[PDB]
Amino acid sequence: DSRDYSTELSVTVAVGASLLFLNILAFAALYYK
Amino acid sequence: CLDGKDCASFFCCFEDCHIRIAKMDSYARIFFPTAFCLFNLVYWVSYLYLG
Amino acid sequence: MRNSRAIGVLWAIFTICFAIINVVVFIQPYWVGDSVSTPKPGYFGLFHYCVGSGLAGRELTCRGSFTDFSTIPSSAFKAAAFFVLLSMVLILGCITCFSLFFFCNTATVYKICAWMQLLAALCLVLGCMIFPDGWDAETIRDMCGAKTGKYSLGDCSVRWAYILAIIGILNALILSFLAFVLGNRQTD
Ligand SMILES: CCCCCCCC/C=C/CCCCCCCC(=O)O[C@H](COC(=O)CCCCCCCCCCCCCCC)COP(=O)(O)OC[C@@H](O)CO
Ligand SMILES: CC(C)CCC[C@@H](C)[C@H]1CC[C@H]2[C@@H]3CC=C4C[C@@H](O)CC[C@]4(C)[C@H]3CC[C@]12C
Ligand SMILES: CCCCCCCCCCCCCCCC(=O)O
Ligand SMILES: CCCCCCCCCC
Repeated sequence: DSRDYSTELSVTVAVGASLLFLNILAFAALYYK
Repeated sequence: CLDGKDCASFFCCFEDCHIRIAKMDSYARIFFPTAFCLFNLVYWVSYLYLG
Repeated sequence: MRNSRAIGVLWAIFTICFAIINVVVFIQPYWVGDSVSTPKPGYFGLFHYCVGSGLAGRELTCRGSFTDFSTIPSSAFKAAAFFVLLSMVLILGCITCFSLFFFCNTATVYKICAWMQLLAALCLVLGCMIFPDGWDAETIRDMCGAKTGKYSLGDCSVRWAYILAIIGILNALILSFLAFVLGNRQTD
């Protein structure tokens, strides 16, 4: 166990950042021109 | 303001507003089944799998 | 128009993803956790919470449900759960109005979800801001430590669900803005 959640926080932040990157990419693509 | 006009026009639909209330039946015919299906999906998934 | 339709489909898919995230963070209890400097192991969510039994960390008991407000540790927890539930209801209102895209005009439906997603985002922010107020409760203090208190994590550590809720807040804000821009576009 070791009651360590740094890995959980890292992977959660990674997937969240990827999702937000995709959505802001869509927003920027729409907003261009 | 820049990239849109009138602040409100951009953030509301106060333009024009009526007509849609007559087609309220047509809206409801597909609105209510979709809402009930969504409720069933979320309820059953939560109570069977996430618990 | 092709790009507008593709962006609309992507927006709908990301809205459904945000709704899934909202449901998961509401239901799951892994908002706050335990560290090596903790009196006992455990973790508590908005209304649910599990704590260890005996000296051994194994065989931890669980208690709390939204339907039973008698078991929720504090009114702050109750309010946070209520606000997150309101966010769920509003985003599901959008996923229903995806049906209304059939008949009503696209700009109007897009603006309707833009406002509803904004309201869901505000409800989720209010819930996430009100939730830490309840850490002064007796059970939370016993699980975490004496240092724990109002807006003070103390010896406990945040788990994945809380940061996932923050990510959901950001996603809801940006999705609401995207919906507003889509509604104001493709109508001239
Ligand atoms: C797992 C990941 C999720 C995958 C699922 C993705 C879901 C994908 C669908 C998105 C729908 C919204 C997209 C944006 C809609 C943009 C608008 C659009 O596409 O065109 C209109 C609708 O088209 C359309 O068929 C769209 C009609 C709406 C279809 C949606 C039905 C309800 C969806 C219930 C929720 C199910 C999914 C989530 C469940 C958890 C038709 O123009 P049309 O000028 O001819 O009209 C006449 C007009 O002038 C009014 O008189
Ligand atoms: C159709 C739209 C407008 C509204 C749908 C909202 C539905 C999906 C909401 C309203 C009340 C919600 C429930 C409220 C309380 C609980 C108890 C919790 O321990 C698990 C989730 C569960 C069981 C919720 C599941 C989702 C739920 C049923
Ligand atoms: C249990 C299912 C209940 C019924 C679900 C109906 C969903 C389809 C909605 C149809 C709306 C349009 C009906 C009129 C169509 C027409 O012009 O003939
Ligand atoms: C694996 C858990 C999936 C939970 C999905 C809940 C319904 C989402 C409706 C948008």
